[PDB]
Amino acid sequence: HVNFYRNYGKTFKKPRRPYEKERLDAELKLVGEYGLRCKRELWRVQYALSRIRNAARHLLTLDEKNPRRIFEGAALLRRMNRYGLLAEGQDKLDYVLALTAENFLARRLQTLVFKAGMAKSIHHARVLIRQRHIRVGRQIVNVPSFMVRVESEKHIDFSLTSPFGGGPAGRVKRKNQKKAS
Amino acid sequence: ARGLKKHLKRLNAPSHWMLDKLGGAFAPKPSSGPHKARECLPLILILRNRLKYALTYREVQSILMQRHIMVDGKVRTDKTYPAGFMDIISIPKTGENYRLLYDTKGRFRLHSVRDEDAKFKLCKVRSVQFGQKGIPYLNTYDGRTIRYPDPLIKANDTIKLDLETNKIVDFIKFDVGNVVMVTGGRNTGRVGVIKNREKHKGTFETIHVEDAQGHQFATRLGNVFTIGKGTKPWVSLPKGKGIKLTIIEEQRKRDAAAQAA
RNA sequence: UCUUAAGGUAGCCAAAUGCCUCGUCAUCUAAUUAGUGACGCGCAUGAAUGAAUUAACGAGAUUCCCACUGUCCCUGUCUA
RNA sequence: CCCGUCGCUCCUACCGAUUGAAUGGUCCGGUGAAGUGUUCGGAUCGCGGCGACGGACGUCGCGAGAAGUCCAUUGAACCUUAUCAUUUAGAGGAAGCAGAAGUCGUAACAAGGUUUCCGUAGGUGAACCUGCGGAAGGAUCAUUG
RNA sequence: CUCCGCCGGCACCUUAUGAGAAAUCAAAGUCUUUGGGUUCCGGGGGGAGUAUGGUCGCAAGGCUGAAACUUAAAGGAAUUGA
RNA sequence: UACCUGGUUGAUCCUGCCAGUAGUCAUAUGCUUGUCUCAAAGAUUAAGCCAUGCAUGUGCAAGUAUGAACCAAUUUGAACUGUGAAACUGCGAAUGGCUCAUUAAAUCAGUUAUAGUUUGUUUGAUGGUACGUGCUACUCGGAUAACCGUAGUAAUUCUAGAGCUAAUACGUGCAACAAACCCCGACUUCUGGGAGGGGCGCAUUUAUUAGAUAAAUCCGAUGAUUCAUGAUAACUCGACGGAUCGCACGGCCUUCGUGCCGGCGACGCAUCAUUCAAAUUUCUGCCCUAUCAACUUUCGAUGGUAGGAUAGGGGCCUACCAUGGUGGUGACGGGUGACGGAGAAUUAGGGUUCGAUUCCGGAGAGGGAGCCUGAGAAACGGCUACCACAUCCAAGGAAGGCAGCAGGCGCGCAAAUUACCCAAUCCUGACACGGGGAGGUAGUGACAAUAAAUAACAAUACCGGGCGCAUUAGUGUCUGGUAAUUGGAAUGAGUACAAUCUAAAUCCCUUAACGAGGAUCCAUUGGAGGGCAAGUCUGGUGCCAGCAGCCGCGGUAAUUCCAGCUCCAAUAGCGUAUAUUUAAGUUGUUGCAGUUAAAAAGCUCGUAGUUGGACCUUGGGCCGGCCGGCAUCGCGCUCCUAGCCCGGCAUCGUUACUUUGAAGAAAUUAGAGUGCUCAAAGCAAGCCAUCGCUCUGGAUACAUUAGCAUGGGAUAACAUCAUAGGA
Ligand SMILES: [Mg+2]
Ligand SMILES: [Mg+2]
Ligand SMILES: [Mg+2]
Ligand SMILES: [Mg+2]
Ligand SMILES: [Mg+2]
Ligand SMILES: [Mg+2]
Ligand SMILES: [Mg+2]
Ligand SMILES: [Mg+2]
Ligand SMILES: [Mg+2]
Ligand SMILES: [Mg+2]
Ligand SMILES: [Mg+2]
Ligand SMILES: [Mg+2]
Ligand SMILES: [Mg+2]
Ligand SMILES: [Mg+2]
Ligand SMILES: [Mg+2]
Ligand SMILES: [Mg+2]
Ligand SMILES: [Mg+2]
Ligand SMILES: [Mg+2]
Ligand SMILES: [Mg+2]
Ligand SMILES: [Mg+2]
Ligand SMILES: [Mg+2]
Ligand SMILES: [Mg+2]
Ligand SMILES: [Mg+2]
Ligand SMILES: [Mg+2]
Ligand SMILES: [Mg+2]
Ligand SMILES: [Mg+2]
Ligand SMILES: [Mg+2]
Ligand SMILES: [Mg+2]
Ligand SMILES: [Mg+2]
Ligand SMILES: [Mg+2]
Ligand SMILES: [Mg+2]
Ligand SMILES: [Mg+2]
Ligand SMILES: [Mg+2]
Ligand SMILES: [Mg+2]
Ligand SMILES: [Mg+2]
Ligand SMILES: [Mg+2]
Ligand SMILES: [Mg+2]
Ligand SMILES: [Mg+2]
Ligand SMILES: [Mg+2]
Ligand SMILES: [Mg+2]
Repeated sequence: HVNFYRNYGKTFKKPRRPYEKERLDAELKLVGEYGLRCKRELWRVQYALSRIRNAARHLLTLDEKNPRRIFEGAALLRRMNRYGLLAEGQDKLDYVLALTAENFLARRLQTLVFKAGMAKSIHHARVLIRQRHIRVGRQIVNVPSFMVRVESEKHIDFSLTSPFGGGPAGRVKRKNQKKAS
Repeated sequence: ARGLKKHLKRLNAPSHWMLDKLGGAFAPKPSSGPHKARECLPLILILRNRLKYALTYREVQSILMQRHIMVDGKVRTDKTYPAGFMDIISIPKTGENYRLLYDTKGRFRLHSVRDEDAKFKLCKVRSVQFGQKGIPYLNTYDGRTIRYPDPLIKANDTIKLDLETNKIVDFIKFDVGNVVMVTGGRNTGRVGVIKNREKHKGTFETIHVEDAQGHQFATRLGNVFTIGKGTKPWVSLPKGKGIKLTIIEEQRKRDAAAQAA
């Protein structure tokens, strides 16, 4: 029976010590300050960070001039630079270890909407994402964890169908208009 | 089990067939033929997966039963035919010739050739020995048997065969310093010049080859294949002139192709 | 508490020693006053009157199982 | 604070006559289906030689060929004994634990009122006592006073 | 017999700069800066050095030796009090 | 994320466990559930039992057609013209699929070997004499199914008989030289012969012979062979060496006669090679158990010889002989709720546990045993027999095998539709058309995994902290909220025209019109003493009911029970149970401990085992910018690699260790590229004027142990120049 063969895995991990004031309030800091749906999203971010830091740690373990070191060091660095998650003049493969979950949370599309305006709130940013109000190049995106690359960051803009930036007015508009008319 | 296995499952398929994983349960199961059937490509993989002239099993069946697809001088309507190394696949309606060679990363390309270097093929010999009534004959890794061999053509050597006279026209003596290209393992695809050959009693003979630009490697005898005498090949090499390039180098090629446009 | 010189110790048992007695329980059997194994306030067990076991042996006593059979159902016939 | 016997309730396991019992296997032997191979066998069925005979007959040409049968070989399957293993019954005997608001003591912890204890032997309702040797985990790191 | 020095003994007195839960130890040190070699041996307290099996013994017994079940402590060193 | 926290005490420092904490592609269950993507699902218990239906059949121009049909329809000569259903023949049914019962050096993995073997087929090459006294081929047989007809039986793809008719079924039987050579051999002349004529394909077996050397006219392979192969003498009651079938016609008369003829195929016989493979087979490697120390051997155990059998090696078996084989380096035996592996969970490292299951290998089809056909089977969707089970019987008989798909019973903590489909992936057949419960699609599916809704924004307000003076005020900025307050915006859940999807529907993706007032388009799970986050709230109960993983709470003021408010952690998920990983430096090789907490044997000897003192030149240099080559006080090389007399050449102690190389199945994992919208994923896809095509990718790593190969000789074992039997 094929389609048994389609792989799939887990994306987060529940924390080791469930009830800690320090971690609990730090995670509430982050979840409220980025307006997230729950702490699953945050835990995905530590999982991705854990993955990349394991890779970077293993790369730093080796020595330079080692072709394995150079190759996926450069691959990891160009991945980071495509996500703009490192700044210019900062490609050293240690500033990958330096970065923290705030960096990933800052690239999510909600945050980018908030920082480009067009939301008037970060929770308003999330909802605008999920009501098909925003495209990237031409395709309307509704996943608030979209992880925009800088080559797409410049022209993140409304859809051509959303009432705010595109075409016809919404259903509340048209009910009010038709009962006025 | 209790007989020959007549189904082949896609994951069990050779890794150089490139074929995907959710594409189905089964793979073409290349029929018994003239080439080693783990080192081969079915003509269904030649048609549907590489050239895309069809889109289904049945459309490839239409292709082959039209009698167009002609291999090695004679049409082969089998849809699991084990076409392999320097088999020439011709199509009269497209007037288009192909020859099957390894590319440097261990897989099979269909290199176009014109008619003059499609009138003939080139293959290595397995062994030359006598037969009934003392008539000598030689055996090739393409399976072909040739009687009355030239008294100098010996084992492991290479021979050209036209498709009309259907016999030998010339032969490369497998020896030190002639260009080869490995046909199996991790070094397969890479052409190069034999630079040394050491023999150990009772085991595989080791062939040390040097590529056209400095790199050196080793290989077992069953995998190497002389092409031409000296450095010059007697066959049209693919877009990579048999040099396997390190991953860093191939990253630089794509970076340079990006920054050139 | 009376009393003895001492109060039946180790054991052991309805044992060939237990009257009550066909003791009580379990096992054996369709059925057992029999057999074995336990229980012991034992009419009246017991320590070289030797006590308790004990492989081998027994023309020793007792119970059961298998084979075998006119011992029996049930007699018949043959021979000297 | 605390040790043990005894009395009671409950749990768990032990020994235990019962030629105990059940399930499953394994081995030897007895019997042996069936197939394969083999020996004889010859139901019928093929130029239907020849008599130069009137679709017939005997001499018939050899070859096929079934039932049956013989001897091997593989050998299920049943039967008896032996034996292994897993569970399970057992009058009675005797352990451990848990419980409670029990009886008898005072064994141990102070020099615990007989210092404690280890090995071995005997005894006693119970803890325990004593004999011989040892140790301090002693109540003495000490006789030049 | 007095003095001084070597080895090899049995020990002792002072001190941590060490070690240790401490008591204490110049060997129980050179241990999280963890590795000289080697044998035996422990894995909470009971049940228990018990049952069963084996084996040795004249016997007492010795060597080898579980489980079920039960339990939340048992235990070591030192402090204060009684 | 390389981690700890509560409990022995009046308190302290410990050894130490108990409990907590987290995961499980790990099952059950409880509560709950709106959307998308993905997709395990009668393995654990019963390799227990099965109603029903299906799952393997097959047709081209090319083996067989007025037996009976359909379409053409005849100048009434001949066709059966063309379509062919039934049937014969051939081939496949030995694959697929399902399960894990048996099985612990056995299967299996890595690595060999077959010079020790069979292999339908593919692909390629290949093939004289059939009798004629080797002096060029020499003759054509009935019967059989389907059909027609008569029947038994209650009966089944049970079954007898009559009449017909074929072959690529069956059975016969024409043969292409010089005969090259081999042996006989009349006479001639003497022969060393001429020889006149008489005996000789390919396969099978046996036997002889050849299959060639070394420096002063020899010619295949191997690392290794009496090998490949040749010649010979024969030998077989010889399998074989074509009585087959298609179209397209089309050069030219010898008797102008379908005439001399001729190509392209289909099938088929045999041989060799190839391939698909198989079957054996070498080395090393597997869990627990010593309350499993001896096991094997009369009857095969270990070996030898000769044979038999096999396709083939072989005690596989037989006859004879020898007395051997394994073991404290764990045999034999026993357990396994044990198929092996790729791998899964967890992981700082090391590890621990698991692996029925979709990939590979093995084994079974109720339990054993035995065989036909066939290239391939000890087949079970084949047969025969027994045993267990069971069905129909008209009571004689007959049919059996779901651990195939679905479904039913039982067993259980535990597991879905008696659906659709050949369109994809492939397989299969005589085959472009048939078939395919393989396989895909759909329904049930909180197994697991992914994205991710349940509101957002504004001023009003009793208000609530600075900031404009900050006094003395007062209202002010992000809005913080009790606001069912007020307000218009946004949308998908859902409904749904349509289209798209699809083999046909369905889902998804698009989207006409509909689709939010906060009561609803309502989020739950568990907890609120400590650990451990969150009540020194209120009412009830009163050592009861009950809670509580542990410590403990409850004996009338319960922070602990039963309730309400509030709150908390997680959130479409969470609790519970068991097993397992972590914690656990509480299994410790890294990495524990033994005076007193559990633990040094009473003491010594002692074999295996483990461990073993020091010592042997690369000592100093050049040379060119980590190393080549050099020289010094370098046992030689004839031969391949061998200088513009000369670097860097064979054989004449083992191993470990270590470097590099090869071969190493994919899937899994790591990891490169790639905007499935992200993500789990997947292996695609991206750019042309996104107008009759370009550029393509579909990397790379790991892979311990065993094996092969190259460089080193420090470290470590073995063997050993003192009899010189040395060079
Ligand atoms: Mg199979
Ligand atoms: Mg008495
Ligand atoms: Mg009595
Ligand atoms: Mg009697
Ligand atoms: Mg008695
Ligand atoms: Mg008396
Ligand atoms: Mg008396
Ligand atoms: Mg006396
Ligand atoms: Mg007396
Ligand atoms: Mg006292
Ligand atoms: Mg005392
Ligand atoms: Mg005392
Ligand atoms: Mg006394
Ligand atoms: Mg006295
Ligand atoms: Mg004391
Ligand atoms: Mg213990
Ligand atoms: Mg103490
Ligand atoms: Mg750890
Ligand atoms: Mg205590
Ligand atoms: Mg207390
Ligand atoms: Mg625990
Ligand atoms: Mg099982
Ligand atoms: Mg069954
Ligand atoms: Mg032999
Ligand atoms: Mg099993
Ligand atoms: Mg399998
Ligand atoms: Mg089978
Ligand atoms: Mg079978
Ligand atoms: Mg079946
Ligand atoms: Mg089924
Ligand atoms: Mg609640
Ligand atoms: Mg509660
Ligand atoms: Mg409450
Ligand atoms: Mg708290
Ligand atoms: Mg609880
Ligand atoms: Mg609580
Ligand atoms: Mg410890
Ligand atoms: Mg002790
Ligand atoms: Mg001692
Ligand atoms: Mg020794």
